Amino acid sequence: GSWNQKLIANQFNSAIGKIQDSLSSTASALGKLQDVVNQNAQALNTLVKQSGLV
Repeated sequence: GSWNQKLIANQFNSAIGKIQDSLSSTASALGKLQDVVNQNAQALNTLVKQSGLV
């Protein structure tokens, strides 16, 4: 078998690992962002409860 081909199969794992790591960081970042929306939405709701139609 070609030496390059042999390297490529091993290589495929490296790319996948880097991709997952890259994606992995972003997911956490997105999760943090979701919390930030919750606080803003929650604050308005809390205000509405104190004084609002419903």
